[PDB]
Amino acid sequence: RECDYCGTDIEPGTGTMFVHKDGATTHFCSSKCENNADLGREARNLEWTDTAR
Amino acid sequence: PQPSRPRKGSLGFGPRKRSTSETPRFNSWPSDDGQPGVQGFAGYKAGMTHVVLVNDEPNSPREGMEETVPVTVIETPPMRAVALRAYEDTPYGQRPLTEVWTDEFHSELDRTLDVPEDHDPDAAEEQIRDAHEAGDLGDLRLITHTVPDAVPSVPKKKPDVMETRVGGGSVSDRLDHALDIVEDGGEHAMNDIFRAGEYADVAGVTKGKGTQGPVKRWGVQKRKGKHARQGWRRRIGNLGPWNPSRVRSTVPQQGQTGYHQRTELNKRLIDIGEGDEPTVDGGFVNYGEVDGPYTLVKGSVPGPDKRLVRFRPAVRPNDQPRLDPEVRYVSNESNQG
Amino acid sequence: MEALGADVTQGLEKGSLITCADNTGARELKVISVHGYSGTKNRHPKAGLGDKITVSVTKGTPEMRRQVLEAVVVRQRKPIRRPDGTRVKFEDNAAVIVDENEDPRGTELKGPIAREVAQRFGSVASAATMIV
RNA sequence: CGAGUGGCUUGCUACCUCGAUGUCGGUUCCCUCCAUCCUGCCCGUGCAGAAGCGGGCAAGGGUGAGGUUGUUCGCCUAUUAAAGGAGGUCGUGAGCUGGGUUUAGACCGUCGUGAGACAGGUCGGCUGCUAUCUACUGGGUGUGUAGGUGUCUGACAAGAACGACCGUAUAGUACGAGAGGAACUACGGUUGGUGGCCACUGGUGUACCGGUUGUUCGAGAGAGCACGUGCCGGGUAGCCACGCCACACGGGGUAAGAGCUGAACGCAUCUAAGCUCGAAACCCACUUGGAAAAGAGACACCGCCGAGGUCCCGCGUACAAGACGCGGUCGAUAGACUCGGGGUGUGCGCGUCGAGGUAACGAGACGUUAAGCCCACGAGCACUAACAGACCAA
RNA sequence: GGUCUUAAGGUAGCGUAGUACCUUGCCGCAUCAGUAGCGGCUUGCAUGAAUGGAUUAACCAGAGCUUCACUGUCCCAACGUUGGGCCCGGUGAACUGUACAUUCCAGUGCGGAGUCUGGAGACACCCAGGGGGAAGCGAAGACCCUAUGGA
RNA sequence: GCGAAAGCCAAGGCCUGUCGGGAGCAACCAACGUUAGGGAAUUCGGCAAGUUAGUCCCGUACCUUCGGAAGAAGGGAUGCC
RNA sequence: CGUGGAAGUCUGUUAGAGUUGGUGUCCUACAAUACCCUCUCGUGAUCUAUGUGUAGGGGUGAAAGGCCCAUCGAGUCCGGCA
Ligand SMILES: [Cl-]
Ligand SMILES: [Cl-]
Ligand SMILES: [K+]
Ligand SMILES: [Mg+2]
Ligand SMILES: [Mg+2]
Ligand SMILES: [Mg+2]
Ligand SMILES: [Mg+2]
Ligand SMILES: [Mg+2]
Ligand SMILES: [Mg+2]
Ligand SMILES: [Mg+2]
Ligand SMILES: [Mg+2]
Ligand SMILES: [Mg+2]
Ligand SMILES: [Mg+2]
Ligand SMILES: [Mg+2]
Ligand SMILES: [Mg+2]
Ligand SMILES: [Mg+2]
Ligand SMILES: [Mg+2]
Ligand SMILES: [Mg+2]
Ligand SMILES: [Mg+2]
Ligand SMILES: [Mg+2]
Ligand SMILES: [Mg+2]
Ligand SMILES: [Mg+2]
Ligand SMILES: [Mg+2]
Ligand SMILES: [Mg+2]
Ligand SMILES: [Mg+2]
Ligand SMILES: [Mg+2]
Ligand SMILES: [Mg+2]
Ligand SMILES: [Mg+2]
Ligand SMILES: [Mg+2]
Ligand SMILES: [Mg+2]
Ligand SMILES: [Mg+2]
Ligand SMILES: [Mg+2]
Ligand SMILES: [Mg+2]
Ligand SMILES: [Mg+2]
Ligand code: NA
Ligand code: NA
Ligand code: NA
Ligand code: NA
Ligand code: NA
Ligand code: NA
Ligand code: NA
Ligand code: NA
Ligand code: NA
Ligand code: NA
Ligand code: NA
Ligand code: NA
Ligand code: NA
Ligand code: NA
Ligand code: NA
Ligand code: NA
Ligand code: NA
Ligand code: NA
Ligand code: NA
Ligand code: NA
Repeated sequence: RECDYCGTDIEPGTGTMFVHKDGATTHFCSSKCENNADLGREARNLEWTDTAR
Repeated sequence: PQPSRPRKGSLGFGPRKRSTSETPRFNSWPSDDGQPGVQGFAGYKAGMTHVVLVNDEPNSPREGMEETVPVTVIETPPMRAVALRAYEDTPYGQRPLTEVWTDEFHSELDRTLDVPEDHDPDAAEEQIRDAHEAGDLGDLRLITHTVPDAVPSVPKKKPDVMETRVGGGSVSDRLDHALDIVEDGGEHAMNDIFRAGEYADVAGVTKGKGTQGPVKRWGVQKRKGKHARQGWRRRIGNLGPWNPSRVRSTVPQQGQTGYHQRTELNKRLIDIGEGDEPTVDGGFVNYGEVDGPYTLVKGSVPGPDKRLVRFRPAVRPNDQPRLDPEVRYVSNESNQG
Repeated sequence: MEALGADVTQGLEKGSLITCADNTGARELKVISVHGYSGTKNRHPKAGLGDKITVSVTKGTPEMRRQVLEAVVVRQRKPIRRPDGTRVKFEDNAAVIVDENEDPRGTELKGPIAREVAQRFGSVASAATMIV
C-alpha cells in the first residue's frame, strides 16, 4: 500500500486510515503526514514528499 | 455509603524487593510425559518488531487470513549442559546427592566458576545408580550455562549459570539421556527442546525503576480536584485506621519497583531460526544487530534489552499446539522514527 | 455479543453529545448508558464503536426531543485497531437509533459506517450507503 | 402470646477524660463480620417450559455511574449478574476538604419594656508542629551459623490471580394446545482485577530542525532577551496508556444436599460403625519471597601461600547513600572519527525572475539543493582513555 | 358567632418568602433523573405599609440558578521544566524528655495498656519514606456546671 | 505603542535580594508547560485553570428613570513589498 | 451636522490607594499579620507628607464595641498591694 499523502510505501502492520465525512478514505503512513495535512498543506508543495520529488 | 472497589495492586508478588539473582530461577517444571529431554533453555533479549502471520486457530472466523502480530526477538545461541546433578528423596524434601561433570569446558567458564581439574564422573555416576536401585532418587537436572561471547550485542563474556530439570520416560532412560548430553560437551540448542508454534513460559527479572511512589508502584489514585492543590499530590489518604495501632504491610507504600523475577505464562513461540531475518534497520535501539540463532516470542517478555531470559515448556497451557505457523512477513523497519 | 473483529478504545462517555446518523428526526444524541457495561469506582461509563447504548435526544424535532431510546455507535473519532494492525478513525462520533429488535428506527443512514458494526447489526448494515 | 441473640439506632446511667482523646458529612487507603444482594453447589413449590417465589450451605470475588440535598438517611434516572448490610475511637483532620452544627458582623420571623433570646430561617466568617520511640514499606552495615566460587534445597510466608457477563453452535430443539421457550457440552468475545512490555497507535519529549513578532548587536550573515522554550509548526530515543502481551484445566478432602450398605428395633432407616458422590468456599496445583529454619541446611569444584575478594580504572541490563551488574589490552567498556539508522524540510552565497520605480531600491519566486543543520541508537574502528599499582585473605 | 379580651381586628399590596413548622406543600417549566432554581396556586406554624409596603432602570470582588463557549475539575493518569529533596565541604539551632522501652494478638485494669496476665513474635546497628499508634507535640477547656468570683 | 503600559536597550549602578561542590539529578514537595478521545461526568459550588482579547468596518435584543442597556449579541478585516 | 467637554462617569498594575478568591506558599516564618497570582478604586465624600488639636468612664468612631503606639465591652505606668 501507498500513503495517500506523501506517496511512500506504508510499512505493513503500521499506519492509520482516516474516514472522511463523505465516506472518502485516506491511508496515512505516519503522524507527520497526518499533521501536515491538518495544516491544510498539500503534499505536492512539500519537497520531502514522494509526491513532489 | 462508600462504593466498593478492589484493592490497589496484587499481594501475590511480594515482598516487592530487589531480586537476589539477575538470572531467573524457575520454581516449577513440566510433567514427565514423552521421551527424555531438557526442560528449558535461555537467551538474551534483543528487542521488538512485528510479523504478519496466517491465522492458525481452527476456531477463528479469520482462519487462513493475514494477521499482524507483535514479536520480541531473543537471541538464543547454543548453551552447554556442563553437569548432571542428582537429587535424593529425604524426610526433609529433596537434597542434592552428587554431580557428574565433564572435561570439555568453554574457554571463559572460569570467569564465574572454579572449573574442576580433578573429578571422578564414574564414582558420582555409580552413587546415582546405587541410589536409583535403593529407590531414593529424586528428579534429575543439568547444570547449564550460556555463551554470551556468541552474542556480540551483549557486553558480558561471563556466562550465566542455571540448573534445568530433565523430564522423560523412565528414570533409568532419562538418567542415561542426561549422561549422554553431558559427556559429549553438553552442547545443545533451542531446536533440541522447542518447536515453533509451542507454548513456553518465559521467566525474567523485570526492568528496574529504583524507588517509586504508591501511584506508580501500586496503582493508587492521585489526589483529586481541590485536594491535589493542598500540598498532597501523590500520597495516599492514610496508613490505616486508629486500631489496629500499627501500619499493616498491606497498605500501598513507596519502595523498590522493578528488578523483580516474573514468570510469564503461555508465550507462543512464533519462530526459531538463525541469521539476520529479524534484525531492524539501524539496529535494535540500545542493543545492536542480530545475526545468529534466534527465537521470536509472541508479545512481550519481562526485562530490558540484553537481559537473560529463560524458556520452559508451558506448565499450564490453555490451547493445543499449532506447530510451525506460516510467517508471511517480518518487519525490518527501523525502530527509530 | 459477537466479536467485533477489531479492538476498540472507547471514545465516548456517559453524557457525551454525538451525531444521530439517520433520518429519524433526531439530530443530536446524549449518551446515558452502555448496554451490558459495568465499570468501577469513579470510572465514567464508557462507550465506543459497536456498542449498543441508551440515549436521550438533545436536538431534533419536538416529538423526538427528550425521548429515551436505544442506539448503536456507528463512528468514533478515537482510533480502533484492525487485525492487520492498521488503525481506523472517523471524522465524528455517530450513532443510529434502534428498536427492540435492533432494526434502525429510520429509513436512511447518513454518512459512512464501520464494517465491524455490520457484523453485529445486520439490518443496520443493510441500510448503510457506505461501509468502510 | 411466649423465649431469645446482637450491640447498627434511640433512651437511660454518670464509671473514664474538663492542666482538651479536634466535630458532622464527604474523601482517600487498609483489615474484618455474616443476619448473603449477585456469583457456585443445593431443597421445596400453588416446580410443564421460560420467568419466579421461599429456604439450605457458603464471606472466594463482585456489589458500579449519575440528578436534587452539607447532608448521614432518603427520593429519583439510566445502566447491571447484582448494583447487600455492618464493625474497625459512629476506622481514617501530626492525610485532605470545610458545605452543615457552634465564636465575634448582619438580616427576617417569633418572644421580650429592654439588654437580648430561639433545639427557627438566612448571607459572611482561620485548619498549627523540622518524628524521639513504636509500626510498616523498601535500602544498607555487621555479628552468629564456622576459607572461597557456583548451583540448589524448602521449614515457613503472600496471592483473587483470577472474578463475572454477553454471543454462536446445541435449537426455534426438550417442554408446551398455543403463546412462549431452556440445558449438558464445545466455541468466540466483553467487562473488572492482576503482572509485564513499547514492534503498533497515542502522549510527552524547555534533545533537535523550521517559521515568525518586538528589540539589541550598523545592514547582511549570525546571534541574545521576551521565565526559566517569546509564540507557532514538526518531532528521535526514552518514559509511558489511551497502546500490546500473558493470567487453566485437573486432582484431594468437605458443607448443604443426593444416595449405597446397615444395625440398634427380625421390618424400615443416607448414620449409629462403614462407604459412593457433592460448593465460586478448604487443600494441592501455579506465581512471589525464603539459610538467621539456633536441628542456623545440601551438592560440586577451587583453595589454606594462596582460591577468592576489596580498592582502583572504563562503564550501566543497576541505582537517593550504600547496594547491584558488566568490561579492563589474552580488550570493543566509554569517547573521537566514518559509515548505517533517524529528526526537520531545502542552508550561506551566487545566478535568473519579480509588482513596480529614471535610478537607487525591491517583498517574494526558481535553480544550485532529498539541501543545510541536528541525534540520548547501531556498526566499523584500539586513535584516545580502561594505565600504574595497592590491599585483605584460611 | 350571624360580640369578647384589651383601643382597633390587617386595608393597597406581597406571600411556602433571606419571614412557611408541617415541607422535598401542589401544578407547571427544565433535566434521563432537579430536597436546587424560576412561574402559578397559597388557608401567611409566626407577611404587610417611613418597626415603611410593593416595585424598580443603572450599579455590585454581595446570595442562588440556567445556557453557549472553554478546559487535566473529572474519566485516568503520563512526560517534561525550574527550585528543593539525596550525597559531599563549611556553618549550625529549636520543639520535646518520670523511668524503662524490639513489639504483636487477646485478656485484665478507674470501663480507651509498649510496661499487668497468657500466649505469639523478636540477632544488633544504620539509610530513605509516607505519618498507623505513643488516647503524639502545642494551650491549667472558649462548651457545661460549680464559686454567697469578675466585668 | 494610545501610553509615565509590556517587551528589548542606553546612561548610570550591580553580580551583596551573598554559602558552596556532586548525582540525567530516584520517591516525595513547591512553582509551572504539554497532554489523545470525552467535555463539569469533578465539587457544597467550575474552587483551580482555561476561553475571550488590541484596532477598524458592519451590526446590535428585552428592559429603561430616555441618561442608559452597549464593547449587548453576532459577522468581517488585520502582515510584508 | 458640528462645536463644546460635563461627570462622587467608564477602561486602565500611570502614580497612588484598597484588599475579593486561591481557604495557594509560609505557619520554631523573610514577617508577633509576610510572599505570589487574582481582584477593587484610581477628578474625588480621592490619596498623601509635615505641622497641629481632642485623653481614659474620657477622646475618636459613614457604628465593626472599631480605634486611642504588637495593649481596648474601658490604654499604659507606678502605687493602694503581701
Ligand atoms: Cl483525593
Ligand atoms: Cl450508566
Ligand atoms: K473534657
Ligand atoms: Mg512509523
Ligand atoms: Mg488547604
Ligand atoms: Mg521507535
Ligand atoms: Mg465518586
Ligand atoms: Mg490525638
Ligand atoms: Mg449462614
Ligand atoms: Mg474476605
Ligand atoms: Mg469516626
Ligand atoms: Mg467506614
Ligand atoms: Mg489521624
Ligand atoms: Mg489538623
Ligand atoms: Mg504536620
Ligand atoms: Mg462552613
Ligand atoms: Mg452555606
Ligand atoms: Mg454558613
Ligand atoms: Mg550471640
Ligand atoms: Mg530563553
Ligand atoms: Mg415555589
Ligand atoms: Mg402607618
Ligand atoms: Mg509478655
Ligand atoms: Mg481548666
Ligand atoms: Mg460560655
Ligand atoms: Mg457582675
Ligand atoms: Mg485532553
Ligand atoms: Mg455534578
Ligand atoms: Mg459526584
Ligand atoms: Mg476562578
Ligand atoms: Mg470614577
Ligand atoms: Mg479603573
Ligand atoms: Mg496629621
Ligand atoms: Mg456586637
Ligand atoms: Na500544605
Ligand atoms: Na500546594
Ligand atoms: Na485520630
Ligand atoms: Na487531661
Ligand atoms: Na469525616
Ligand atoms: Na463472598
Ligand atoms: Na444522591
Ligand atoms: Na475519636
Ligand atoms: Na473530618
Ligand atoms: Na485540619
Ligand atoms: Na471439590
Ligand atoms: Na546459614
Ligand atoms: Na406588623
Ligand atoms: Na463598591
Ligand atoms: Na496539568
Ligand atoms: Na505516626
Ligand atoms: Na451639542
Ligand atoms: Na491580596
Ligand atoms: Na479607663
Ligand atoms: Na499594686
